[PDB]
Amino acid sequence: GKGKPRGLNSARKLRVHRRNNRWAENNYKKRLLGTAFKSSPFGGSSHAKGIVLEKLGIESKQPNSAIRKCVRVQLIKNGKKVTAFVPNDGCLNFVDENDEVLLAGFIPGVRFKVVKVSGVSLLALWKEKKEKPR
Amino acid sequence: ARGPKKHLKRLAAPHHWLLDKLSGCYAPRPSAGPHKLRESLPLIVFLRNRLKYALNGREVKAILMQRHVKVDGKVRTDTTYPAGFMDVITLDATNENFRLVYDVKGRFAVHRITDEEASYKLGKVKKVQLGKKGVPYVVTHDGRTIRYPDPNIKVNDTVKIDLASGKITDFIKFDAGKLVYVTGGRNLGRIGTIVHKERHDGGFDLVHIKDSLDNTFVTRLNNVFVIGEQGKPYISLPKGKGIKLSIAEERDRRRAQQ
Amino acid sequence: ILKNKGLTPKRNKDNRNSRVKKRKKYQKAQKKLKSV
Amino acid sequence: PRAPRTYSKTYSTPKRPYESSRLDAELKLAGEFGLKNKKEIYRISFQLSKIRRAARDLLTRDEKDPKRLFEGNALIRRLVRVGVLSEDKKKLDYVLALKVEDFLERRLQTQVYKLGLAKSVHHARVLITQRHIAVGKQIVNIPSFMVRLDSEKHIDFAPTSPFGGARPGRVARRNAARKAE
Amino acid sequence: YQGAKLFYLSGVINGRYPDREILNLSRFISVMKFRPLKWRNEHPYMLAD
Amino acid sequence: VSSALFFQYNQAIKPPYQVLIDTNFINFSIQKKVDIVRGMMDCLLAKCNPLITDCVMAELEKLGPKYRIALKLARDPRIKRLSCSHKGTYADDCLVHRVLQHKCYIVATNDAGLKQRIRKIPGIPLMSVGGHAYVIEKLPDV
Amino acid sequence: ERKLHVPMVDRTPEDDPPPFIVAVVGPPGTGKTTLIRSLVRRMTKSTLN
RNA sequence: GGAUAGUGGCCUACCAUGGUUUCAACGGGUAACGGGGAAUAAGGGUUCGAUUCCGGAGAGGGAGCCUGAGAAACGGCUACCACAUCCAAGGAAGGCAGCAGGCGCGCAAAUUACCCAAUCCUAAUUCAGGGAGGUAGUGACAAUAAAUAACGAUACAGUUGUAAUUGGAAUGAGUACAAUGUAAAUACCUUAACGAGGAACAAUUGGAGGGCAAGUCUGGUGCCAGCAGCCGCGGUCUCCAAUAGCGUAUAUUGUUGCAGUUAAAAAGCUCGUAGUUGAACUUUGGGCCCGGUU
RNA sequence: GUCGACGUACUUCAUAGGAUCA
Ligand SMILES: [Mg+2]
Ligand SMILES: [Mg+2]
Ligand SMILES: [Mg+2]
Ligand SMILES: [Mg+2]
Ligand SMILES: [Mg+2]
Ligand SMILES: [Mg+2]
Ligand SMILES: [Mg+2]
Ligand SMILES: [Mg+2]
Ligand SMILES: [Mg+2]
Ligand SMILES: [Mg+2]
Ligand SMILES: [Mg+2]
Ligand SMILES: [Mg+2]
Ligand SMILES: [Mg+2]
Ligand SMILES: [Mg+2]
Ligand SMILES: [Mg+2]
Ligand SMILES: [Mg+2]
Ligand SMILES: [Mg+2]
Ligand SMILES: [Mg+2]
Ligand SMILES: [Zn+2]
Repeated sequence: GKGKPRGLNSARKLRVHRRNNRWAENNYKKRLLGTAFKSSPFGGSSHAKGIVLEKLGIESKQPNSAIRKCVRVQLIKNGKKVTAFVPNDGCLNFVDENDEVLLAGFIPGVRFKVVKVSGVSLLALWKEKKEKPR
Repeated sequence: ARGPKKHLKRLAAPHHWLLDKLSGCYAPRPSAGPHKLRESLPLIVFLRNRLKYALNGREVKAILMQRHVKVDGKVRTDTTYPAGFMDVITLDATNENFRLVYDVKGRFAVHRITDEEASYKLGKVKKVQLGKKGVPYVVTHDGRTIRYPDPNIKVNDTVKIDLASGKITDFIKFDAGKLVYVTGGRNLGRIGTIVHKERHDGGFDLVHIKDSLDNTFVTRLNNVFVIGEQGKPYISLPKGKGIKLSIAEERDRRRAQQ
Repeated sequence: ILKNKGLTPKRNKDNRNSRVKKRKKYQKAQKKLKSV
Repeated sequence: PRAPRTYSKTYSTPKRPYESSRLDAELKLAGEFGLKNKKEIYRISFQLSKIRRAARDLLTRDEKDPKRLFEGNALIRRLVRVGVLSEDKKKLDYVLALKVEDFLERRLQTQVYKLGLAKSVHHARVLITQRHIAVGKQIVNIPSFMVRLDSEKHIDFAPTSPFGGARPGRVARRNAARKAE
Repeated sequence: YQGAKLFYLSGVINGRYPDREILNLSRFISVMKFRPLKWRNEHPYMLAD
Repeated sequence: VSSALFFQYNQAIKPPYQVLIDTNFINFSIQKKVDIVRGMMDCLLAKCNPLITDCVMAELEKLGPKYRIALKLARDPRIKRLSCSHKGTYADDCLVHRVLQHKCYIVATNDAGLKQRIRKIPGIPLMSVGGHAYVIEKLPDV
Repeated sequence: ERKLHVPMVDRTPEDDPPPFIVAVVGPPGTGKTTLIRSLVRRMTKSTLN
């Protein structure tokens, strides 16, 4: 005996035992209860819109440093302040205060990067293929 | 739905019609008639997709309105008239007569017949009952009501109906050793001899049928149609004589004839 | 203005057709094998 | 609406695209047979995998099993017809022993090279895509065309081709006209 | 922007474009809505009539 | 360098394949209920001609009654026998000496050390058993 | 998520807003004058010569 | 008994006290239309299925009906609830979850196109009608095949590599007589005549690694090291992967077969209902006959 | 109120061992 019923007519005890024990899994619990998106950085979304409050590392002396590429952004969905990466200081010129920035998951502690500014791809602006509409 | 349906999607149409699945979206819905919907071949499919006389539905309508097509000796003009099993289709201009018989594969086969054999048909007696004024009558599988039958005629027997008068010429009793034709199920189109009838009161009767190759199969009684005595069919049978052939033997025969 | 290719890195002509690039790579591989 | 039209993928990414040995083998195959990209090799690998899986499944069945006999005979017939499988090797065991290179061999590009019409496999591909090669009485412009045993003997320059007896191409008559002027 | 509406005019008859697409253009303008812009919402301006 | 090797690609090992069986391979086949012949035909989709050398056989006979099952499976007539011309009865050294000598064999083993030392040698497909069935490592034709 | 934007103030009056300025811009001879004539006829049923 | 097309607590009147349930009733949740099917997996299993077919329900939300064989119909009617159009203010007319096309934001995506020529459907009916349906147009949905060069000579550099070197042969992207195609067109397949050397008829998406200065910043066991370097006195580069496709972000329990002394988990002990499970025994053996396979 | 408990989500600390050589 393994501590589990084995009789040919004991199907029900096995099913009811399984259904009760399946809730132990954190993955299972999150999936059915729809709580798997609390841990998501954006609260379930793949991208986040934000307002550029300030360019923190604008005054850093060393060019192209990690600090120079960080911007403090307000998430419009909830108003929480977060920090985002820009691909390079050259791209930082495009970003200025009080524009919409679309953020995506990525100086430890910075977990976001800017992918679109003012509704235009930041990569496109860097490649000189578009103009930022103001 | 709020009433009878009037459309038939191509995918939902009977398989044995062999309709192209990409030619269109709809298929001919057989109108109400002697035969059931799923067990009938509308004249449009017969004239266009089998004989290839007409290229499209409009030409089929042109043919029918000319009154060249006769079903069972009567002119029909409905494109979707449900012709079916044991119905005689006469095209006088072509001097052609056809009897609709399932081939071994289970599909209606273009079988050409002589005029004399076209003069009659066979019908399975579905019902024997007294009508009004005490007049006995028989209802066959094609919905023909024939009054004053021979008293010995009982249900499941076969009656040879002359198309000109619509009267019974002769009849065959359903008995062991009789030649029968399968008209439903996976054994559709096969021919054999009765061996034994299992009876189950309040249930579906079963009939054991032995083929000429001595292979045996069991079929529900509703799908059996007596067509004559062994070796003496009352109608001309299509090619293959209702013998089911294995895939390997079919390959061998095909390679040989080619 | 028309193509709007912007700034892109300089790319060798062989990239334009993969077949030619693979041909050249295979020939170079045979030459290197002759040394091995 | 109209009934669906079936579609399918003719290739699948390998389990391990990043194996160095696999990269080297792909390089060798592409160079030897002048293949444009890795998609062709993946396609042929997918087909060969399908045939070999079917051969395994048929072998699993008992011998004389009617499905085994019929399907094995059909598969061996097809493989022999397409030329991959030789006449003397008509057994499912030898079907299971096939390799990708055999399928690449039957490609019309390789056959056109071998018969002597082209000086390179790449020249054969260019000739094919330029409508110079005809199988039988028919022009074929597809390098991946798989040549059957019967059709291998009928590969030739197309009648309409300048190399097949037609008039000179645009360049030739253009230069001739300029010289005449 | 991607998907921007672009209207097509074929020819000129009697110094007028075809009626049908002018209907399309007229309806499109009618239901149009305009964004709030920083400059135009912070200064007063007037086009001389 | 062996002429059967194109860079890291062995252009000699073609179906039907020749496969050397290591001692530990048999148990992990037994623990997983994987038939030796069908297991290989399944992983590689080819006919495989199993080969067992004397040294591995000598190891198996030494094991004792506990491993009688592996022994009789080892003596299956479908398993061909390889003669050994070297004194040492160690199996790992014998196998690698064979693959070094001629580049046609698949090595069937699960020993990490032997697997690593095979991995260093080029053009030697390495096969193992894990999970539910066999796995082939360095074989492009798959 | 795409519904979110930077908050802004629109100063357009609640009642009796001004007519919207439509600028017809294009290279010379492209048909600016005729387009204006075609539109004004539709909206007002009168043609401005 | 009434009603129903008809059986029936379907409803009425009188009667009895019954009906379901730990073998889970009743109640609650359901980002629940059901199925054929789709994905994955070695097998067991796990998930998806509004969506080409079948069946059910609905036409903004409830309620109720005429007609007719067939409707509780909504591109039929009537009220109420909510919206909302015209108005001379007395009144009138509404239902796109049909095809196009709009709004729902201040951030966005198929044409208010052509035809009944094929499919079949409706009618008094061969003919009329059919946004059902077909045809074409339009974001690389998902899929197939497949161009962007091939063969030579010369030159330069350490028998290999490099050409804004050089020769005459081939060809379709595109343009276009014509014809085919189609209801009429477009397109495809054909094809006169044009259409290639930077073949400028100018293939892309990612990653990796350099080197340079009278240049700039920072730190120090001198001349150095780190960061990095579109900026200097004047003056207006290499390689790797995929390939007509490529990148980024989020998401993505053990029946077979788990464990419970020492690092998840054995209840303080016993009794005990449901549930699961539960010792052995009843015609075995023997002697002949027939026809089948390998 | 930089309050308590719980739930949820994350961060963090505990990795070296044998042999040879100098
Ligand atoms: Mg025990
Ligand atoms: Mg009954
Ligand atoms: Mg030509
Ligand atoms: Mg003007
Ligand atoms: Mg719902
Ligand atoms: Mg569902
Ligand atoms: Mg569904
Ligand atoms: Mg309804
Ligand atoms: Mg609505
Ligand atoms: Mg209603
Ligand atoms: Mg309706
Ligand atoms: Mg409507
Ligand atoms: Mg609509
Ligand atoms: Mg549509
Ligand atoms: Mg009349
Ligand atoms: Mg085109
Ligand atoms: Mg009990
Ligand atoms: Mg017992
Ligand atoms: Zn040995």
